[PDB]
Amino acid sequence: DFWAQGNETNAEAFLLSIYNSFRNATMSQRPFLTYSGDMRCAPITAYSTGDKYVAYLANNDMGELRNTYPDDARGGLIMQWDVFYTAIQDANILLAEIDKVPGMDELKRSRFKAEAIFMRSLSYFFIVRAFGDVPYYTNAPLPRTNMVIVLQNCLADLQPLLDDDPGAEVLPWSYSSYSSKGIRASRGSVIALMMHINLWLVQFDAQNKEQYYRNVVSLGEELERNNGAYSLLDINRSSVIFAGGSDEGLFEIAQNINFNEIFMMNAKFSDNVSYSCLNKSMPLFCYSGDYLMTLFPMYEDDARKELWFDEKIYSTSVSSSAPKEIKKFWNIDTYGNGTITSNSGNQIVFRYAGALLLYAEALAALGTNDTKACELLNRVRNRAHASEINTSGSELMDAIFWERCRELIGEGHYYYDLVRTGKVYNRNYCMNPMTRTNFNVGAWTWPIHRNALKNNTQIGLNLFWE
Ligand SMILES: [Cl-]
Repeated sequence: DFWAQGNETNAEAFLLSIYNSFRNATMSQRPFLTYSGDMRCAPITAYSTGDKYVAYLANNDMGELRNTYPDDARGGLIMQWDVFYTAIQDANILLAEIDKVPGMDELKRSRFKAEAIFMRSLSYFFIVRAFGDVPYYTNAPLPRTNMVIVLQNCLADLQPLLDDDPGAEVLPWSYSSYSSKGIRASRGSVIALMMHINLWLVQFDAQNKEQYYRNVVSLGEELERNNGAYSLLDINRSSVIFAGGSDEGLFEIAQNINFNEIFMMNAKFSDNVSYSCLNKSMPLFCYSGDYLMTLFPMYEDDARKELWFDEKIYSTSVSSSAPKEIKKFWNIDTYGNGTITSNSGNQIVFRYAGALLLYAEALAALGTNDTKACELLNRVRNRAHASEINTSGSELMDAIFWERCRELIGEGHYYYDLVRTGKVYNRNYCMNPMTRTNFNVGAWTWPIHRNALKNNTQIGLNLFWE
């Protein structure tokens, strides 16, 4: 009925409910993205020890996180994949039913299908990164499917979106409407996701890593056919990047304060690392000054130092009396009854600087063109007014890893980059590492909440936490 007697407008509303569910899973009903991607194994300390989840995340004490916060948005909810599966199941429905909509525009029909496939793939990717093996279905009780299979099947679903649409008509490179720009899947969204999926396959299906890296290079070459749709904004216009809808964004989760589409405060990295614009005496947490002295060396130029951090960047104080904040994302606004957020912007899931660094990373790992890898890296270095890098081999691979840590701080990549590179168990790259043995038995995953077992009797838990 909804479909067979529907129309483009109702099909689009249904598609937008898929985006809504993904937003709920990541930002609006759970602080999933920032807990799982920024905070976990990060060298961070709470200003108030009563905020126990900060240390638990820092220390990978995920079992104590689940005992202290069993059901709520500081732990247990994040351990539930239910909201991502709402997105997945609605994508499955749209794909099964949309051909029934009488006489709608066929370009729009093809676009909505492409967007639904993208969002399904993005949801599966996000839950694989958090949970490991996950139940896999595309039919509108199943066991957990091998994460390598899930990732490979996602890649297979996404590839045709590029190959069948050589003109970027069904998914354009970018949208000119503010109602779509950054927040509806584009060709660039698809490319970035595929690069991430390949790089996860490098870690977890390593026997085929040469092919996955080659895939990322291929994807980079395609990204660079965007003909000026994407660009790196000036570093002094950083707030324009993080507001959302900029020419640097590749995929973003929409926030719209005026329309009551508001992320949880605790879900927004910015709101956890700011105080002066929020009428608070200190933020939720801060980064080690030693870490930031490593990350942003004091004797080398880098405009991110001045523009993204306050003057206490290197402070080793974790004192209430001497707080420090990160100002990278500031786009301050108020809503409801006087509630202030430091970041009214979209959450930037993938952006062009990140994708250029992934392209560089893959090239450097293949060892086939270190000069081009440097060129890519240096586009990001030059935008930050940091020194150009001219190196090769292991030094180049390290440079690109550390550059992603500098460039993407607070955007939900830190922990996940550590996992997919194996650096999460290496003290040379992570201040709060886990052990390699613990990694090998699944200590990089989140616990799976018992609610997942009610919903599906064929599900085994993540046993490191059991
Ligand atoms: Cl990225």
